[PDB]
Amino acid sequence: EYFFLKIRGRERFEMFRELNEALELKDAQAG
Amino acid sequence: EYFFLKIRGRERFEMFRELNEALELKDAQAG
Amino acid sequence: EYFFLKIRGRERFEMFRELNEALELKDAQAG
Amino acid sequence: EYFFLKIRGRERFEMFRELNEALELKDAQAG
Repeated sequence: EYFFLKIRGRERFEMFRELNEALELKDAQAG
Repeated sequence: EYFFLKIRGRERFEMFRELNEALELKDAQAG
Repeated sequence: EYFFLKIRGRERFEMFRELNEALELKDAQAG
Repeated sequence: EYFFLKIRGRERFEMFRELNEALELKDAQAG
């Protein structure tokens, strides 16, 4: 549970940031 | 630069983990 | 302007399939 | 397997395009 991950790239973060927020919303909307 | 990103999930993390390692490889092939 | 992309792989396509469905549902929330 | 997906997003497509080319390059080195 919970796996910290650091990346030297703000660009990749923006991507993973959208995938993380988009993946969490699917669970709340889908259940 | 280094931006932390708490990823809770084996698949989700594996995604950003594979995307991070895959993105770094492109730099070697491209420049 | 549609850009057909022949995804080679069940996992690869499944990935973009989840990113496409999540990006489409997320866009509805914004505008 | 070869799947066919139609992406109506310039940015979204570029993502899967970079993810498919990056995931295909890493798979070639292993497989």
